[PDB]
Amino acid sequence: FERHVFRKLDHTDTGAIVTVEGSGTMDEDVPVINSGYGFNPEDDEELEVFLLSDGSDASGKFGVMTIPRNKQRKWPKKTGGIQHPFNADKFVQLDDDSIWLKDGKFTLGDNRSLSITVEGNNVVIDTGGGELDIRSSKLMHNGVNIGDSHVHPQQADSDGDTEADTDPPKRD
Amino acid sequence: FERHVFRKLDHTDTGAIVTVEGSGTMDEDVPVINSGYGFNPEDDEELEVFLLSDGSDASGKFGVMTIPRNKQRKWPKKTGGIQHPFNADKFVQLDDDSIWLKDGKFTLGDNRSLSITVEGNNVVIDTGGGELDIRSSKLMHNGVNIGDSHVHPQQADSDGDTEADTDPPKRD
Amino acid sequence: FERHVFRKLDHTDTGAIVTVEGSGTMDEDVPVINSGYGFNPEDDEELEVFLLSDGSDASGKFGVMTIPRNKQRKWPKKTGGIQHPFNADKFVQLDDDSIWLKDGKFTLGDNRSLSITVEGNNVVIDTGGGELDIRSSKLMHNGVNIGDSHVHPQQADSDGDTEADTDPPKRD
Repeated sequence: FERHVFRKLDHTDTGAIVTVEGSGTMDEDVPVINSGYGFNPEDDEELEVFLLSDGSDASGKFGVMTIPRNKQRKWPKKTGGIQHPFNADKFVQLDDDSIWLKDGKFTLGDNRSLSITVEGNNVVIDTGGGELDIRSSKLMHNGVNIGDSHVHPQQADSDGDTEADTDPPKRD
Repeated sequence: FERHVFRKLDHTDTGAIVTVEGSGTMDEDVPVINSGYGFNPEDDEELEVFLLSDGSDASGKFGVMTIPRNKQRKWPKKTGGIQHPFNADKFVQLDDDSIWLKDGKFTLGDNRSLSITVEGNNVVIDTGGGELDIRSSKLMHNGVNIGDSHVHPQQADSDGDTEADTDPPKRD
Repeated sequence: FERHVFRKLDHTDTGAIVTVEGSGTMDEDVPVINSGYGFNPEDDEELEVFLLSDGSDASGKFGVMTIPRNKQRKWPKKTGGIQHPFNADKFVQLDDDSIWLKDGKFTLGDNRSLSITVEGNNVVIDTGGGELDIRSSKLMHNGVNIGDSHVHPQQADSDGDTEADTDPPKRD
């Protein structure tokens, strides 16, 4: 077990190659362990990379990258999750109340087409890349039918001849 | 390498101070390797904490906190993801069918304003924060246009006179 | 410290037990430390599993599983997250631009009832016959009110001439 500090990370076919100081430990270190979480920090950024030696052989040293210590989120009690490796306020939380995500902009899909924003507590859903079709038995807004089964009542006309509720939305 | 049990965890500027028993290995075993996933367990939990010493130096020790042994989910074949640290029901799964999130409630945004729930197969989308605005070339419920371009057919009045299709929704 | 390949993973009450190919080092091995992220690979998969021993005692030794490196994602600079352990294009990214999820299908809830798709930007939201109820001070589409507070102007009767706007959508 030994301790060194990160400078440079490069990609290859079978993992990531890093140079982590501690003298010129190696220009191209043996690939790093992922275990599910990985990131690509910028060149020469504060963070530390522990190296584990295969047996006692100095020829093999797997790194264990860690989030920068200035940027570790102080999670609340009985909570956990993952976070942006360079900021403590863009994270994902799985709690006893609800699956909580925090960020100033949300996106989904292959090409980030489905974009959702919660700016100022409002809702701005943007999917301008195509059509929007919803399936649901009976739709509301504030508990009032606004979907495919609503009808608009009429009122008195110029001749005073009252009318009834109009027909539902047209079918193409 | 050595194994230990968890006693108490408190936050710190550049890590997480933890007591791990083992005859009191240290009142604050400051280092806690953070590779993306972390949590703040309650005092005196069943989970087991391993300690790793920098080289052979017994002064420096790094902890590797683990999910409690008695609360580990049994994932299905060809699946993986992160889970609620203290329960096997609230989790996230990335599979060959769909990005699956399981929980009894859903919240988003900076202050959980955008709240979504899925109870008893139903859908309850709450955005009490404020206004809701959607951008899309269409809005079709069950495949029927109810968006900004729908229009209502009209029927005969008390005078027997038939009108034409209604105008689109009023524009502010 | 040693390094080996994965052979077969079996579930058990105390955790997940995996047998590796260290000359049959153990058919019923010490479990895989579950630091949040875990997965259940198919039998005889190519991935590689390390193994550490509690102290120098060879009787007990924990292993740490790694994502197979032929399916390792090459994250962009200033980015990180978790991925599908068997594919590099099914992942979640927490960036400095937006919380990004990539997948051909999206599901939520206890039983995947709330299903969302973003195929070709053609947003398709399916609730499996559920009751979609939305709460918001004002619902809009393309910047036009189509919610619970929209009204429809109408046309001129035949011998009845003009008339006022319609009533709001019918209540239940």
